[PDB]
Amino acid sequence: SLSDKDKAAVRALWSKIGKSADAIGNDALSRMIVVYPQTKTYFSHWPDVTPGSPHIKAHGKKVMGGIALAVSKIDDLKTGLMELSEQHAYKLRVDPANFKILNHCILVVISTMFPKEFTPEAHVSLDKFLSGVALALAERYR
Amino acid sequence: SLSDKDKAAVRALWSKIGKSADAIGNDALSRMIVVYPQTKTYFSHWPDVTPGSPHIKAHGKKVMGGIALAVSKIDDLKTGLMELSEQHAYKLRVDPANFKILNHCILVVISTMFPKEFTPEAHVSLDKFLSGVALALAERYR
Amino acid sequence: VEWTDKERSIISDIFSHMDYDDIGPKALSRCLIVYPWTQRHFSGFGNLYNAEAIIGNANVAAHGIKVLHGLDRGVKNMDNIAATYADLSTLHSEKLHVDPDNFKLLSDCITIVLAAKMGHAFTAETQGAFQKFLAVVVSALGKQYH
Amino acid sequence: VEWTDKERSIISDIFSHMDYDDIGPKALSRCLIVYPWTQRHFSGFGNLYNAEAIIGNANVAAHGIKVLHGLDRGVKNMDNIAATYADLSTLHSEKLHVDPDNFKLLSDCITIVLAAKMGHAFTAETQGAFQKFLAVVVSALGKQYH
Ligand code: HEM
Ligand code: HEM
Ligand code: HEM
Ligand code: HEM
Ligand SMILES: [C-]#N
Ligand SMILES: [C-]#N
Ligand SMILES: [C-]#N
Ligand SMILES: [C-]#N
Repeated sequence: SLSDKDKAAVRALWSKIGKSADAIGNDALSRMIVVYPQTKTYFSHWPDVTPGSPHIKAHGKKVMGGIALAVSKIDDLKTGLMELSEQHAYKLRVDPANFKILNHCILVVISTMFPKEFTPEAHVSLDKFLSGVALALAERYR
Repeated sequence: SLSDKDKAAVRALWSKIGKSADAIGNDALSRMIVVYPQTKTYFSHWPDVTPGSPHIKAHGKKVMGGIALAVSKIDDLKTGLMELSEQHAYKLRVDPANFKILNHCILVVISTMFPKEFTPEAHVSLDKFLSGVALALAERYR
Repeated sequence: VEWTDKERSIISDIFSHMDYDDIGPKALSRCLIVYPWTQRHFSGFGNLYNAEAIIGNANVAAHGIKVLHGLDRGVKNMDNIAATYADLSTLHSEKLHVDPDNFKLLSDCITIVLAAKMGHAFTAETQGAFQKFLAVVVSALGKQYH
Repeated sequence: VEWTDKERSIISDIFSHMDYDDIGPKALSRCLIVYPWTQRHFSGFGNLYNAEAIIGNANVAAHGIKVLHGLDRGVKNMDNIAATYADLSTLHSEKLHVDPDNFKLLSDCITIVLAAKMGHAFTAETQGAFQKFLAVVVSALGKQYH
């Protein structure tokens, strides 16, 4: 679970990097689909899923808006992300094994874009937080 | 997270099988050390870690007493298992990757001993519960 | 894996005594209940509305029996498992879009169903050999990097 | 893995440009902070009391440099990785009692530290090749069944 120290660390990091949320999301989804090609099928209804796609860019804004929502809802991620859980489990049928994949890709992108801010201490709390986000997104699955 | 349905299911299963907790624990630890030999090192201070050991049998009582504690504390596993978390993280330094291993071995043993009671619906809630136990045991690690 | 003769004997003994028509349906229905997102691959099988329906579903049963017979090719040549399952791996990934994680979840359900049938004969050494065998098949199906 | 020529070129390029003395210490100290149970293997290295101490610890630095040089043998013969690391795997397991999960945690820290150094040059295709290579080494070290 997240301690007060973890919550403060995540909020301070997000304060620093959130200006670039849309770019982070575009890059993280772009990487997930290339490096973990089992994920591409969930986006295949879009007219373009190739590198540089405007559908990936648009969706990246939404994904990191989901992460911003989670930062805002960090004191109770289950309640905060319940609607997104239902969407991924029931409407979209995304296999929940994939949440940790996108979380790793978000960590890689933040490291590429904010190497100064993304210290080991920022990383431990953000990884705990993304684990909590994955668990909350898993809420409606079983 | 555990729903009211999950909590009721776990309590009803435990009501049925808890009479055999000590035997379940002996068999589950015995299997973990043989099938996942990376775990044996944590018990190697005991004079006997071989199949049939009385130290394994004694420790099995304690492990499943920890599971009984978790059943009793199912509404708030983090608070209920906090002391055991600290013991595993700080005094014993057990790598937290191993909690899911022992959890699988507990499921295998309950299936061998209570095939009638351990239905698929009992298994989904018990697996959710053991995931929650592992997360609570992970509380003091980072 | 460099199989020991004992491992080969244990795997041969288990599969010789296994009733595929009993174990296969129970393993897959158990997977569809414990890890219900896997139901997505079987939307065309008829009733999957609740646990009772899934356990009774004959299309699920036929498929679970298929899975177990699918393990036979591995049992018959335990030193060529990755190559033997290359085509099945391509089918489940390129045509069926099965997540590679799902193979491990079903294998654990097969182990738990076999443990229920074998009872105390499902010894730790039996479990070790059977899980090692399934792990090698799961790695071939999931196209794991090694 | 059947490596493509492009994968071989990307791995060779990355390791040719890598400053092991910078990346090695950062990867291991990052692992000891993000996954701090791994500190148990380095109790004799001196100060590991807080993040500042771990990052500055010269024994941690030397060890992280060792890890990266330990990847060189894999880079030099990418088609023989499992055999090449068999002895290192035995050392970490039978003598050091390193949990096999820990290899994957450190590899993710190496990837994240390399991503910070390379920045936008750490393209998705670069990440894919580098992670595939580390996955093959991690499987050899952890003695995964395949
Ligand atoms: C950090 C984890 C994730 C977060 C925060 C997240 C967030 C979101 C958000 C905010 C939406 C938009 C919901 C709406 O339409 O109102 C969405 C849609 C979606 N997500 Fe995720 N998601 C995550 C993980 C994943 C993963 C791992 C996958 C698949 C591999 C996935 C697949 C999808 C798909 C297919 C859609 C619908 C796109 C469309 O509208 O066509 N998500 N997600
Ligand atoms: C379901 C997960 C687990 C539960 C409920 C659990 C429960 C317990 C309990 C109740 C104790 C006794 C604490 C005391 O001394 O008061 C204990 C001790 C211990 N546990 Fe666990 N444990 C679990 C997982 C593990 C795992 C996965 C390992 C190692 C692979 C482990 C290794 C140990 C060791 C080495 C001890 C100390 C034995 C001694 O006294 O010499 N535990 N555990
Ligand atoms: C031990 C793991 C498994 C083995 C050995 C296995 C084996 C098989 C075999 C032998 C077939 C028949 C091929 C054919 O019809 O030509 C098949 C088909 C199929 N399998 Fe699997 N399978 C495994 C796991 C899975 C999992 C985990 C899923 C779903 C999550 C799955 C979904 C399917 C589907 C949807 C079909 C198509 C058959 C139809 O719809 O008629 N399989 N599998
Ligand atoms: C990519 C993964 C890794 C590689 C390639 C690797 C490589 C190495 C090498 C080359 C050595 C030196 C062998 C010798 O001194 O003869 C070594 C030693 C050692 N490694 Fe690793 N290692 C890896 C991961 C780990 C992890 C994850 C841990 C701890 C959790 C670890 C703990 C140690 C320890 C404690 C030593 C002993 C050296 C000493 O105390 O002087 N290694 N490793
Ligand atoms: C969601 N992507
Ligand atoms: C604890 N065993
Ligand atoms: C495949 N069933
Ligand atoms: C190894 N360090």
